[PDB]
Amino acid sequence: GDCGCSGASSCNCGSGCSCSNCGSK
Repeated sequence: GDCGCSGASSCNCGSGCSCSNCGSK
């Protein structure tokens, strides 16, 4: 639920998150 993404509006979805910044490797 967003919580670690310093970008993507905090989109740390990790899984669903698409963009790389949204959740690097």
